[PDB]
Amino acid sequence: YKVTLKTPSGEETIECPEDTYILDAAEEAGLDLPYSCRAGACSSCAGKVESGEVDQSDQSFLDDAQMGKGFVLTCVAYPTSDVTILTHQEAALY
Amino acid sequence: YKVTLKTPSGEETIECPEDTYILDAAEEAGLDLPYSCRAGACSSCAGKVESGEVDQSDQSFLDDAQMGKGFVLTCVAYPTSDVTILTHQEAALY
Ligand code: FES
Ligand code: FES
Repeated sequence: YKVTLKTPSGEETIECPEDTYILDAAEEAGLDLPYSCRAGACSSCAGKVESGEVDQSDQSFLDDAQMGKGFVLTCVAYPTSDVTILTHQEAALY
Repeated sequence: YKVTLKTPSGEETIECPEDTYILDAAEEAGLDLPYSCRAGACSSCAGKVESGEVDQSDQSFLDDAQMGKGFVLTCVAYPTSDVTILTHQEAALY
């Protein structure tokens, strides 16, 4: 799928298979998106989904309210469609 | 030295030896601060020094203007005094 990342330094477009995490695809495309635990247990890789859908079932930090609002932990999220994500949204959680 | 980190989720205080990078000390203290390259070549770990001094000689992403304004790449920065850093300042560079 095509993933459109709206990052502080600009928009980036990458290709990410349905069985690859968004963060992993971004790294393979030469981007340096933020992370820490890479295990769905913090909010360092948090973004916000603006279009499309993700599957982030292994995450455990976000509550249902936050996911409901579009928050995504990019280290454990697969795209299930083309997706637009606003990156660097950890602060928006607090 | 004592490092005061002003993070989205609150203030944290950690101890960081003069020969340990701020990010490494933070991780040892159980914090999950953002990073990517861990090599001073991106801005994912960027913060802003509000008090004290750091040595970040191995960094290579920030220009002298940015460092002049207090920006720090925490993955390759040593404290040379007690330091207060505002974390998650990558967006402030762009
Ligand atoms: S890096 Fe910790 S949840 Fe993604
Ligand atoms: S993580 Fe890339 S400069 Fe620190």
